[PDB]
Amino acid sequence: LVHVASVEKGRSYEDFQKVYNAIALKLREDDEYDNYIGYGPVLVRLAWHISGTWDKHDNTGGSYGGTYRFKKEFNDPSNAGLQNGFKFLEPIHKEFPWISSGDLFSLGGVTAVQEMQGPKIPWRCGRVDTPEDTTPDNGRLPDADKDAGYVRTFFQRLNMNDREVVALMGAHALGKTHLKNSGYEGPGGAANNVFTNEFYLNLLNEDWKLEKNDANNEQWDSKSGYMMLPTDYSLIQDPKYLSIVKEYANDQDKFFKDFSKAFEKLLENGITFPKDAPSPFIFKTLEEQGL
Ligand code: HEM
Ligand SMILES: Cc1ccnc(N)c1
Repeated sequence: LVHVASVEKGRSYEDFQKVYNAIALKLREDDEYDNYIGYGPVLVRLAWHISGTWDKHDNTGGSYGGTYRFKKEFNDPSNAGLQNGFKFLEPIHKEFPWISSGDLFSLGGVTAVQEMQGPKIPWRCGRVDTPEDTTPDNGRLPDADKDAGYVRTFFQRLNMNDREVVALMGAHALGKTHLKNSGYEGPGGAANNVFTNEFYLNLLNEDWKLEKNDANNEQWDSKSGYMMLPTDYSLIQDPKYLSIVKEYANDQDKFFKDFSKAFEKLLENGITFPKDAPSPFIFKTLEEQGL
């Protein structure tokens, strides 16, 4: 199974910048969502979950086909809550019907990171919608109740190595866990709609207490009112992961650089880009455009 990127016919950088801008303007407008967090975090999570179904062994799943639009995937228990992100993107898709679903969902994540003052994330177009029978079965996204060995093995299916895993997990500074979605509750830190290295600082510097929450699941809770999943906490239990956590806690610029690379890789897994495809796009923020 090969998925070759195919640019939406007649479209170029400036067209995709317009889609970026529409997402970014709506992010600005819809500032009350989830008790004033806004939609940035859920859009990042959506971009990751539509990509994280990939299996490197047979090229099933991945962002290419836009299959989250089909009920089997939309209704995956692992995706509970992401319907909010999908609904946010609906008016964007109506305004720009020419964009593919996978391009829209992945671009939502890029837009969110940049508009939350994160690093620039280069982004490539050309994902092509595939039919309902190409939708991956549920169960390919990761469990949260597990240890470092589970995390390492899981992410190897996505061709991610230790540095990429630790960098990607820094997105857990964003947003919050919701008991009704996942059986976990609380934020990872204070600045949960601005992209920073706070996840790593909090892992290292907070006083964490293992507790069983109201859904009967174990999570690590700090005196400051933050939480970590068991899979998050595993990053300071495993010696190799811990070394990288320290690096990113000490150097936000390095975290930004590594996150940008890993997130682009995640969003592009499974896609073959022809050697004459456009170079990756770097979208201007609204601020950079005076909008
Ligand atoms: C071992 C891997 C991971 C596990 C087990 C995991 C698990 C979870 C869980 C249980 C939630 C809470 C969902 C809810 O209750 O609404 C969550 C939220 C989130 N996840 Fe992860 N995650 C993983 C990796 C990632 C990665 C790689 C990214 C992106 C780079 C990511 C981005 C996010 C974001 C931004 C949220 C907040 C969403 C919101 O506020 O609505 N996660 N994750
Ligand atoms: C919001 C969030 C998600 C996952 N892990 C955390 N520590 C925080």
